[PDB]
Amino acid sequence: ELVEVLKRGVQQVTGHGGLRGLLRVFFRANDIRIGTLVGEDKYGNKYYEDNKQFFGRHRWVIYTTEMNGKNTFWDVDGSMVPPEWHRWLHCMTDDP
Amino acid sequence: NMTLNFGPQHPAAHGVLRLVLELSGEMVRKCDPHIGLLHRGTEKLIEYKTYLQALPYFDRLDYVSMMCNEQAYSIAVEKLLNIQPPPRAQWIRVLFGEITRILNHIMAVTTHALDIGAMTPFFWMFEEREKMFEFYERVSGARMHAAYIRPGGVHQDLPLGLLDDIYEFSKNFSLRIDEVEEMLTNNRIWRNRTVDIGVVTAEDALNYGFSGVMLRGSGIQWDLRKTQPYDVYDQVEFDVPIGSRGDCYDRYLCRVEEMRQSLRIIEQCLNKMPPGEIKVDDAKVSPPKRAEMKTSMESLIHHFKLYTEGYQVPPGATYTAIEAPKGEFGVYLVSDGSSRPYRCKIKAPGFAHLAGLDKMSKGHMLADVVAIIGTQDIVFGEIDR
Amino acid sequence: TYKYVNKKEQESEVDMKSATDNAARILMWTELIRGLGMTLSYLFREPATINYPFEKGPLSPRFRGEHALRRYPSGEERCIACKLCEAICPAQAITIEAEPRADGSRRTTRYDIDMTKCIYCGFCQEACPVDAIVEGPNFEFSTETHEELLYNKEKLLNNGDKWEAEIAANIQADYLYR
Amino acid sequence: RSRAEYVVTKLDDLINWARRSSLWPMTFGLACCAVEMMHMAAPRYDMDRFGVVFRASPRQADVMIVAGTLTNKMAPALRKVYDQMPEPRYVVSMGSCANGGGYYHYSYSVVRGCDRIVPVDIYVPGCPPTAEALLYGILQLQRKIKREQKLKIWYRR
Amino acid sequence: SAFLKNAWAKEPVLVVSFSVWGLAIIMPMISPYTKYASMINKATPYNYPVPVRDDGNMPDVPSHPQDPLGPSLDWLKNL
Amino acid sequence: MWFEILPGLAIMGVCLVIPGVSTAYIHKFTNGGKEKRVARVQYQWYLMERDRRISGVNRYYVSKGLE
Amino acid sequence: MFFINILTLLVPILIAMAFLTLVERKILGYMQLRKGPNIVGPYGILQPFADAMKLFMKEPMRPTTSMSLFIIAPTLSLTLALSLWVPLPMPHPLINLNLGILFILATSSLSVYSILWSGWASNSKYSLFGALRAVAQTISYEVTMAIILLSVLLMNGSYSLQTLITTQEHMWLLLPAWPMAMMWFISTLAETNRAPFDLTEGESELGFNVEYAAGPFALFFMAEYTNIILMNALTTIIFLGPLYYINLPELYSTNFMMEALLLSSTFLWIRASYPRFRYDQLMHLLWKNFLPLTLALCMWHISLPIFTAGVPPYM
Amino acid sequence: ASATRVIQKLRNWASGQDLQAKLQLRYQEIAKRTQPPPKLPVGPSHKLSNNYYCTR
Amino acid sequence: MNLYTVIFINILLSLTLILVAFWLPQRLPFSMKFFLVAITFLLFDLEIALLLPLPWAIQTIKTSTMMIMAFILVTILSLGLAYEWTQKGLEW
Ligand code: SF4
Ligand code: SF4
Repeated sequence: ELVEVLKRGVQQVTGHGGLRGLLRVFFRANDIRIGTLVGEDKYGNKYYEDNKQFFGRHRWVIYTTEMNGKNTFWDVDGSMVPPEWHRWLHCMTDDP
Repeated sequence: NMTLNFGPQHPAAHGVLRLVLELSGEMVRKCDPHIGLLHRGTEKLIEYKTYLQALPYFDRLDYVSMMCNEQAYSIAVEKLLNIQPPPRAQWIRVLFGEITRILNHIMAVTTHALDIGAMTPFFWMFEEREKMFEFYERVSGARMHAAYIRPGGVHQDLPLGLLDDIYEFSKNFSLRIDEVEEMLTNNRIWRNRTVDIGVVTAEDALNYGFSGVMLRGSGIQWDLRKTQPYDVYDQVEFDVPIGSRGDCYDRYLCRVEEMRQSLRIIEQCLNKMPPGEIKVDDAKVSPPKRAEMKTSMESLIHHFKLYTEGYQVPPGATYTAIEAPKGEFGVYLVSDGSSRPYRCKIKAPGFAHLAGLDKMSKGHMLADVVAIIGTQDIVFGEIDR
Repeated sequence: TYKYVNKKEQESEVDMKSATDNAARILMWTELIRGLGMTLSYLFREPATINYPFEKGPLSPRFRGEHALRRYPSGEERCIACKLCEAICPAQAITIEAEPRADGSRRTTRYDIDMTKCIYCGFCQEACPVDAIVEGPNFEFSTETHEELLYNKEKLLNNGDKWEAEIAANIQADYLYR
Repeated sequence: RSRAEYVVTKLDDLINWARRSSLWPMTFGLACCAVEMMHMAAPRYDMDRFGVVFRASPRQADVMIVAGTLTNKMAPALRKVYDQMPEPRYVVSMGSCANGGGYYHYSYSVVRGCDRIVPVDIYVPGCPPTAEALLYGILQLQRKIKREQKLKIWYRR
Repeated sequence: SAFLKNAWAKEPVLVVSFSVWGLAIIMPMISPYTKYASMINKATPYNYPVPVRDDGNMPDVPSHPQDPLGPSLDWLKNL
Repeated sequence: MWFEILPGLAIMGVCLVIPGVSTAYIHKFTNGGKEKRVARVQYQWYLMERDRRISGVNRYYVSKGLE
Repeated sequence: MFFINILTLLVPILIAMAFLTLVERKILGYMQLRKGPNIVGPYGILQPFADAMKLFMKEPMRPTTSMSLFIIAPTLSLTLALSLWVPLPMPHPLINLNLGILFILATSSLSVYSILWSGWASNSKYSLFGALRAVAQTISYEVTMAIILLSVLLMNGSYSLQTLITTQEHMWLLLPAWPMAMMWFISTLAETNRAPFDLTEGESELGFNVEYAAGPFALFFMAEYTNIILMNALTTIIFLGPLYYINLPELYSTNFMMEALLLSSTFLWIRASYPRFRYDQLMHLLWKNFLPLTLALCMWHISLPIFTAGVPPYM
Repeated sequence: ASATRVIQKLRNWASGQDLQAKLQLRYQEIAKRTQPPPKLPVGPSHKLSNNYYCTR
Repeated sequence: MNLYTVIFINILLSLTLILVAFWLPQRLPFSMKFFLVAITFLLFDLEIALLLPLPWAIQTIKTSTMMIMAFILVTILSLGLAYEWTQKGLEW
């Protein structure tokens, strides 16, 4: 029971790389959740999908560190996602 | 009775309402609502636009009931042309007509509570609303302000798969209405602030032209959808939720009951929607399919003329009224033989309801006025037009 | 068919048991406690919100979003300046003036969509015979200055080139319907 | 690092972060764009998460979202409410009705833009500008608020 | 009586309100302990008990606190 | 999920126990390991004062049978 | 030392006061199907500090006014609320006062002025009315609030809050006197102008914050929330008596921590769950529904002691 | 969903309803995107005969 | 003194805030009902006073007189309330 939830929690925390990775995700994406990388675009954005979660949150993008020169560590904006991968993120097309 | 000019204080909102009032302490002596803070010219602008380019104005007239309004202009333009929409389109309009009623009632009941002070019902049902918007978007392209119901039927057939989802949602929405209930229908406190506030007699409601739940709440039985059927609302079976001891609480109960009855109408529409076309086949009134206009000369000519010039409705005038979620929404569309209308007075269920604010909120406290603006579902777009 | 809401069918005469049940309802706020239970229940439900930058609310192919002008695969801009996109625009947003290009082809010297004037009806998407003007998927084009929102042919053509891959996929999915 | 310049860059970074993290939105709820934000306040796209509170009285209000047409009868008011907001204040114009006249541009009763009445910081486009689209616009205000360097300008002034 | 009934079901606070008013106006009158309050509080010794001279004409007064004479609070004990 | 509300509650709680443990150990330090005498009524202040005079100046120091 | 004991008992409460707003903006959230503020900082822990810095930096508009009330009032609200934590007997109190509950009742009563002064100080006739609502209700609810305590005291024997730790060594005073707990809880909801009874800041503008922005807004603001805790804490000493062991004083404070947080959670839960009462609906409750119940149950608490030979031991 | 049974039981009870059966959040029940291509039906008036407009 | 020390810190903390707050940034509303309430309030507030010594008076040796007195006070005021209800008072 409760142990299971704690267990999956550990998986999540330990999942995003070392503590460095967790902090990278914890502080800029504000979500420690692990999914399956569905691809990495040439800009650097990494896209993931967790079909187990609800429709709203089964597909997420972890934006890059630098796009077109600008640092995007903290100043992440949606448009960073490339037009090709925009529809996958918005569920316009179910195909990566 | 020190005029307080309340309402530019964003206190009941529903738009921007300067309800100049004279209050002896906390009692309201007279309410003179001011209007036109949202007049925008919708009636004059339409005279300078063609029939199809005036369709988007109707969605904006009262945009919480985005489509139901479009159906009223549609019907009106179809009558003037003596054209009727194809069978599938009719069911669609009733399908999205009802979905829209729910959307309006979720707005009216939850926004009513937010002004009263209950805030959790709004978040509970705005999530359901959201899910509905998505139907609009996947059918029209826009979350709200679709332009889907056009004067000759719907614009494009439903996506391949929508019906199934308008089912999953409907299959569950009930529980969501049930929840709101366990929070407000019997709250020991909702009742007090709502019960016996703004009672309107039956004779007075007809006299001031209320024509909506406001009449139905007073016990007058009138649903233009049963009395004068439009589209295929005749082929469905629903129960009008009439009320007694008409007051803010009773009418509310009526709006929760039409949310319930609309799920009964939606179910049917999903169960019995016919195979067919979604727009009249008269290229004269409905634009030709894009494969046809790109391969057949008569279709291009009809596409070019329809988009550039227009329907060219035969000269005449009609007042067609539907049962928009707020109440009777009617368009009096006078039309010369030209492709652009001559007049289009929009009857707004709301111009009449506000007027009643004075005869409803008499000897009432400041908080009572807030409750009554809620029980009239005033969307300043329709009133101001 | 009608239905009475809030109409008491009959006068149940008070029975002590009934009275107690009622009095208890007023004295020990029983129904108020009922309402608290409902909210405690959701507190335990999963929240429906989405990380906005990381996750995006789903939009299907017909979403109108932001205007773009497409080009043929060869590289010839699709618009042939028939100018009925201007005719059917409800808001008077699109302004088009044209002249025969040197090639001899018909093309628009100036195509200006005033997005602040545009009400995103999507009729222009509908009206175009060559389907040169399309409602592109992007909805995030908020701009610091009003002038940026006014769009000339070069911005729209550039918008078209950037989003052509998704626009083509979206039109591919919905053309049978139209 | 050690330099009166570095201390003045870091401290505004602090002042900018506070204003950026907590923007209380004052929503002139004109027309329908107010609904497309009531959807932002709602659960699919919470705004509070981002520190933007659901509703604050004008006096307490860092941003003003002008949703809907600004008629020539509400203009004299918008300016009043903008003028009565606390100094640090920002305006976000939502809707083609507000940023420009939109449908109703040529009307005799509609101001062709709120920019004519109140200085506008971010213009969010779309007839019902989508709710993410407003959320992107509010996030763009946060990017504009991060870039501001008021303390640096006072130091080298 | 009938109103009483509805009163029990409508405006059911006053009923309870008055009922208590009375029950507090009765229990004191009829109770096996009411008397103790004036005693238990009387007994509680707050001010020093000054001793009287021994004229030797008093058998009632105990010559020593622990003597078998004088007042007792065994009533307080085992109360 | 609700557990995210916990971080905030924890910080509140830790910040509501500090005060009760703090006041109740800055007393047992200043008063020599013995709870600060509560002098509700004069008698107690007298006894307390008497204690001061009995030893050092502070009442907490407490002389015993060996004095 | 005593100074250190003033930092503790103040800062700790101020830091906790900040974390209540956060646990309010998240518990209300999850109840309404939304995460609440988690993006600033980790899980929103830095969120309370963020808005504090924004509020102080914004222009204290000082909107045209009577100036020394636009400044004195906010200060009184924070001063009285933080002051009332001075005698709370978390385990040992800080300043043990023989007539402690009268101190708490009197200090609360003084806060009604801040509402009156702020309402007069703004120059909006609207505000003048809004303050009236709060000032009137405050004194009104104060009348049952005080009588409910007098019933308690008579079963405690003294006005000192420290005595109740010895009165409640075997059973909470909820078991007995539960009927008043409820009536103390509802009155605690009114006196902190929380939801069910939050007419102030109501339709006026959804009263005495109308003209208050930035630093003044914050101080009352802080005051309200500290009160929100204090009154809940008084419920957790007077009616829910945390277990006290003389050998280890902190399990008293540990349980005081647990009960205070849960009852503080309850008024958060009440707010989201109920619509706000009407102005007269609110006074109708106190003068009609509660005051007759309280005055009669007050007499029952002068009788229960005597005929049950249970007169409480003074001291 | 994805809720430990106990939380679900508390949920169902506090609400008084089997909220699990009808969850608001959508999970793999919503119509998949890229539903198959649609061949829509052509209505009347597309006959190539006896279709004179004057008669319609 | 100990209280004085605490209180002045309390005012100092608040005056500090307002000062920084102002330094870091660099006609006839009358209803007898309202007056009537205030009055009633004191009539009740005074009574609260005559009822406050009851904790010390519980220990009074008399007891009978104590309760006889206290019950009379509570009853006569409540009747005052009763007439307030009966009259338009308390009916706003
Ligand atoms: S319609 Fe299509 S092609 Fe004709 S002008 Fe407008 S855009 Fe260019
Ligand atoms: S912009 Fe489009 S949506 Fe926003 S108000 Fe004007 S019309 Fe309504």
